[PDB]
Amino acid sequence: FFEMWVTYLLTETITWKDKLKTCMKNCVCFDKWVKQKEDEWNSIKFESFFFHVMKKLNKEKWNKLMDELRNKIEQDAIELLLEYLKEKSTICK
Amino acid sequence: VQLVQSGGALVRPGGSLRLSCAASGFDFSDFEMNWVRQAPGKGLEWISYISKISAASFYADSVEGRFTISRDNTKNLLWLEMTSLRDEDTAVYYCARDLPGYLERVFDLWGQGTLVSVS
Amino acid sequence: IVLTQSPATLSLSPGEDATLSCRASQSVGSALAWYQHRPGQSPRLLIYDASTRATGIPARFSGSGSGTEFTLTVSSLTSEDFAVYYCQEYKNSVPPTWTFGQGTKVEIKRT
Repeated sequence: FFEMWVTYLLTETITWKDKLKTCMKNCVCFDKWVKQKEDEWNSIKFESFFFHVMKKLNKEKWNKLMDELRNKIEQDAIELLLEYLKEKSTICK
Repeated sequence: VQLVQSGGALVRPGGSLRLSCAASGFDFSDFEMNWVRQAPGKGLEWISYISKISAASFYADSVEGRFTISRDNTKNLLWLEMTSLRDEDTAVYYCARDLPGYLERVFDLWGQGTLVSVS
Repeated sequence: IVLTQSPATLSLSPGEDATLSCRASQSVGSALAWYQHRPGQSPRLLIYDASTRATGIPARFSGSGSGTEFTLTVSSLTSEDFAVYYCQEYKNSVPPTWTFGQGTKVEIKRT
């Protein structure tokens, strides 16, 4: 359950990054999605997830997301991704 | 469709070597690349993978930190920069092409082979 | 995932059918491939989903298996079918693994 959950989290993160390209009403729905994923992470408790996410999305997006997370950093990677999503949801508008 | 490698070379232990794998007959940007290693009398053993772009690069557990796979999808060359070569890396290095589909992680078409021997 | 080629060396006459095996330590699925390392030549892909057939491969190369037991059945062994056959899992787990077998071998039997 967990591994496909991280797959869908990364896939919908890339999709929401694609949807918020015009925001550089979707901010409120994005904040609801981030709060939903944060609640799911509260209920439960990235390079190796390449194949599942790229089966879901045949576009490489993936190299942008990994570069943004590695610029951010420079059980724990999940926390880093959720802090990244909340930080983007703060500056959405 | 053809994958032509660089040919074997003799290298001292602790040294460096740059393999090459020039592909022809297809689109290099549309295919994931692989490196497969065969020691004498040991069998086949995957060591490296690179994606269509350099977004993903995977290594075997015995080769992490030492080897580096890189590709040039406008010159159709796949490299494997080799660093800190031990005595167990005397082997034949094969350059493999992966099928379309990121789930189907197989090795479709292979190179000519490259006997790397250390002394 | 640990892959075991039980047949190993196989003394068989040419023109006959040869069955093989590739036992996985874990439940993989249909994510298993088969290879043929002919002597003096590069390996080639035969089957890539433990049941299918790769492009450029004759119909005598057939396989089956969807759990932990896998089997490649090659029929009417020609001169180039006496090779070393490998089986590779590509299971969609995290981290991804590319694990081969030891290599079963088909050889010509004699007196």
